[PDB]
Amino acid sequence: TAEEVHARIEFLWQREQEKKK
Amino acid sequence: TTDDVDPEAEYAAWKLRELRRLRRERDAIEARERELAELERRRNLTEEERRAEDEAHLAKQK
Amino acid sequence: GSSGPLAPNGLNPATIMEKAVRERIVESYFWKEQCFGVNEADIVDRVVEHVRFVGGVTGVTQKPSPFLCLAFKLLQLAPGDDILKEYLYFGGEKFKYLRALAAFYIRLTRPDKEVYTLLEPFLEDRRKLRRKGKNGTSLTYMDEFIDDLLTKDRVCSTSLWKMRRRDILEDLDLLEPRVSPLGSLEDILEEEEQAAKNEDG
Repeated sequence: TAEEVHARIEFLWQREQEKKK
Repeated sequence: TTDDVDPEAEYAAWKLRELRRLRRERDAIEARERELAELERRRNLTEEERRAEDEAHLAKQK
Repeated sequence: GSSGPLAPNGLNPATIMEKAVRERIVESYFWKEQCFGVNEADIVDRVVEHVRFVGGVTGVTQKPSPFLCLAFKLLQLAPGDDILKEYLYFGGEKFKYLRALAAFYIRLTRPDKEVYTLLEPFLEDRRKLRRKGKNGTSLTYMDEFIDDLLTKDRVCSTSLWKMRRRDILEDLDLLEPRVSPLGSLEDILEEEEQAAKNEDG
């Protein structure tokens, strides 16, 4: 449930970090 | 839409907002408190005086 | 006429939404493409991709904002409390509009005490949001949005169910009076005056 959301949100955050690069 | 730009000014503005909130809320608390208080003393003093107050406000309008 | 599983608030998901606005949501193309078969994580994705602002309705077209559409999908889904709490916490530390969504949702589906208790500490949050009203896009803030949720009958083009007033809960002593990050008014006044005169000389 919420844990899946955790993994998704982490993926999103790392993606944003990649964007800022 | 940048959240962390100019920390000091944003904190100040927020402080103004929160102050507005607590001020209106405290105004509320003190207001209903003083109304319920006035009305309570009004019950407590005596029945005759309660009658004098009601008769007074009815006389004022009516 | 039958009722689907009821929200902790005690109201079925359909009734709290007005017919016009919800049908307006269903009719929208954006809703038809983005709101079909959406898992919680997927709604998180749709959020972080497509929501740049908050509103119930926008323009003469009366097109529903993505915020309200995803709010409606979340409403239909009726997710459990723990995962939405974790949702607003984590997503919130990462992004604001997610917090706005979860907050609106909780205001919809949850009882008074719960809503108060969980929303009130977020009055500390000052993060800036852009809100599209009926006319123009006025700038607003997270704390202002929360305060609006608590003190306003209608928010985001959705009527808000009459909430038991907080001071009533105070007199019944179910809950302790709200405490700001700052202290009481008088002590703030005195310490600010003292700090001002001290810094000044």
